[PDB]
Amino acid sequence: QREGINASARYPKNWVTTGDPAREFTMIQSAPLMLLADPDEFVSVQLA
Amino acid sequence: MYTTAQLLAANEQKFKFDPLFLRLFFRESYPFTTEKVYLSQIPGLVN
Repeated sequence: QREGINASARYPKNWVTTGDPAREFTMIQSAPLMLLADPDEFVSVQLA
Repeated sequence: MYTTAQLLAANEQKFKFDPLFLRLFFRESYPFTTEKVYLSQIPGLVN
């Protein structure tokens, strides 16, 4: 929200902690919700 | 109230239809100005 970029596919975020222990980070966040416009179009045939 | 829930789906997936016979057979159409219609036929058949 600070960049107003919540709405996206992926999300990079690189950041570092302060203090005596100095250490950085790399970050990705995302939210896939893959869909099908025609759920009944495909037939899953379970072979046997 | 904070439940907008936008969508983008209006799937039809509803029909399978093509006559093709009015196009295979009925290529010619004829409007009428007549209340009734005749349609005769002559058979040819000799000994």
